[PDB]
Amino acid sequence: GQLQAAESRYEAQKRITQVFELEILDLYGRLEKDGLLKK
Amino acid sequence: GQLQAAESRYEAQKRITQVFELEILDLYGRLE
Amino acid sequence: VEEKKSLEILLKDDRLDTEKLCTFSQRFPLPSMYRALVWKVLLGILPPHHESHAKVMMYRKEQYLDVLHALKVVRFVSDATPQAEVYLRMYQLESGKLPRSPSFPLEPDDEVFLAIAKAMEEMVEDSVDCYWITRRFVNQLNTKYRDSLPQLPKAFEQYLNLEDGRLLTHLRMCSAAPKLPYDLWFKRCFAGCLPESSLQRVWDKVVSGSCKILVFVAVEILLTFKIKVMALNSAEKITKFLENIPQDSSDAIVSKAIDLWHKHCGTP
Repeated sequence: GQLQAAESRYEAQKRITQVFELEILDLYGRLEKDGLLKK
Repeated sequence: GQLQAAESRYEAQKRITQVFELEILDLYGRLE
Repeated sequence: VEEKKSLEILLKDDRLDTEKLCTFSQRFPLPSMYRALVWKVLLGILPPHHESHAKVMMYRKEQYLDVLHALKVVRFVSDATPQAEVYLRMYQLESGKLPRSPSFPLEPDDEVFLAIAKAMEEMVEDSVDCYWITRRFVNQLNTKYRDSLPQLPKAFEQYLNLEDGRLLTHLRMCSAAPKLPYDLWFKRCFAGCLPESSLQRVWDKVVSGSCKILVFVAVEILLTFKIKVMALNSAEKITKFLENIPQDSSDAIVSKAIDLWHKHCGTP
């Protein structure tokens, strides 16, 4: 019972991480494109 | 025993989030 | 060989008596095959119930991958990065002290971890076990031994005096006593000093709860190379020798050091 709830917390945090992960990838992609507008 | 390891996983994920948080903020700051 | 069988009796318990595994590891050297297992149980990586072991290691595996992956996301490590450096970065992330860039210089504490991580790498082949053992081994130094380690240099003199006062005298003659590589012995626990085959028999004791062993290793180094040291006559010449000692004698040194430790501290 207690362990189930602890795993619930882990999975949820995983989901938060994976959202930030795609936001980071998006941001790297954008600042790469801003290097191309330079030329 | 099993529960300690499960909390270990949570805490570690928490730390990853905090690093990503700062990386994002850094990246927004750079793009300006 | 009789020693190995008495351990296997302890290992057959459905619930491992961690108390007994310590007292064994204190008295006797660990068999090569069981070292990783015992270290993991004592360091709390595995619980005492060896039915959970498989299920727990799963969590430790996921944690390893999660963290590692996160470092690749933030461009902190690549395939070009050495494994000891990876373990460092993982450790920094887990303990919340990741710097801003890989280029940023490494502080004294980081280089201690890195030296130990390199030593563990030779002792433990599994990447996940190696990291988790290194982690908990180093964490132990900064918590369970936070107040013990800084007092070892004082004890090193006290116990050298009790085994060979003339050698201690000679060190003090050259004002070499304060400039001994105490950080190599008592922060890095001889990582980079002794070869890993011998060193692990020392770390058997460190894991099992005694850091005082490190002193008697240091003492036995000087006793062993007495003739060589007495020939020198400069704090700089003495220290330079002790930072690059002969690797062939280290098997004996550890064995003698343990006897020396048992003699002065009278373990149960």
